[PDB]
Amino acid sequence: MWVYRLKGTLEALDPILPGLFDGGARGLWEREGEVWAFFPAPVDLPYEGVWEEVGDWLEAWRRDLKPALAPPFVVLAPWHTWEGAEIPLVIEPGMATGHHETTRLALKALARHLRPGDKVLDLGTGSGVLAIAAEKLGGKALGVDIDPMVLPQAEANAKRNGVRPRFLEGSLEAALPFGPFDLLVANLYAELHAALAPRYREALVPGGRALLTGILKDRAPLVREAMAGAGFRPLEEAAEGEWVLLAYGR
Amino acid sequence: MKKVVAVVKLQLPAGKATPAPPVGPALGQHGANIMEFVKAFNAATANMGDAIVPVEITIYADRSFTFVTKTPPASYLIRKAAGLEKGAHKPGREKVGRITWEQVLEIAKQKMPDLNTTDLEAAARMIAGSARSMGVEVV
Repeated sequence: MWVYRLKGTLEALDPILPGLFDGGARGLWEREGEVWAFFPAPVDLPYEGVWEEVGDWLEAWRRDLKPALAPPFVVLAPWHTWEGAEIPLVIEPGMATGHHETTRLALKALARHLRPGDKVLDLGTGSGVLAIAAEKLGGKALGVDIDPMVLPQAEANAKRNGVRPRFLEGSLEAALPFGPFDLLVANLYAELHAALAPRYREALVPGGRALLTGILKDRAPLVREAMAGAGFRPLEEAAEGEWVLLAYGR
Repeated sequence: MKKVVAVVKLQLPAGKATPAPPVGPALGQHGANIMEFVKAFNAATANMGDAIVPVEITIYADRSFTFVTKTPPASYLIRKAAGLEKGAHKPGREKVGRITWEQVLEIAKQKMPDLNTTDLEAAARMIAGSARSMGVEVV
């Protein structure tokens, strides 16, 4: 990763800016009078600035990391331990963990809604945290992610927890041969929830439930309209900070 | 009544922010919650897509933050008419495509509460006078 420094501001170099995201840049940053453009690979940009090295801000996170409580669970890093009666969820921190509101809302919602023996679909599994949580609760879990890179860590997470979800690459359609399901849990944008609503009804048995998070307070109406439209009935909402969880029965 | 210690200006692709730079250094400096911003940024820009999005983070003395999402660059929205390959260069001697005087009659109302202009009049002449540095035409 290499930074690229430019002779101006985000509003004085406003028409050379598109050409930078054709160069592969991931992001732009304004300084005391400089635009810093970061790249995964260096190419021959015509604007004649200057290139710098890779180099702090990764470990300030990993090492300040306190266990995250989400009764009945506590989410712990491989290097933590726990005194309490909580169910420990050990998760190697990195590509999505346990400390975000949305994960906590979904973990508490699993505990309220999941019956031992239920088939669970965890959509956008990332770390496998919710699929793993579900297995700890006696559910039979499939976690899917459209990014096949996360899958091996999801597996490693599951093995440190003594559980065996199934993990597959894909989204709803790839889960279909393994279903139907009793419960769907999904940490995803409001806009995605709203698009997928009909297919959610398809993935669930009659009387099945959907637990939906990743939803911003202000964007919840999108999901409510879509879910009602797909024939679901509202069970309850839960909120923390900017985020809500929405629960539905088909 | 909550002290600001940083207004960080930053251009980022819709729904594709990560802890990685610019974000890491830009927020880590002021003790802003990084994972928190990535997750909140991404959900906020999920309705657009692939759009470049300028974003302002206001960081407080308690290490709180808010952020305001912008419009995005006039130049991005111009070549949403003829977006073929890489743009021009630094002096300005490259061709790409072209348009005419009835793109602004839609996109200048979108890019309105940025460079302040109450009247509709000047809004035309800025976009026409932006369609130059990339290799664009208006007739």
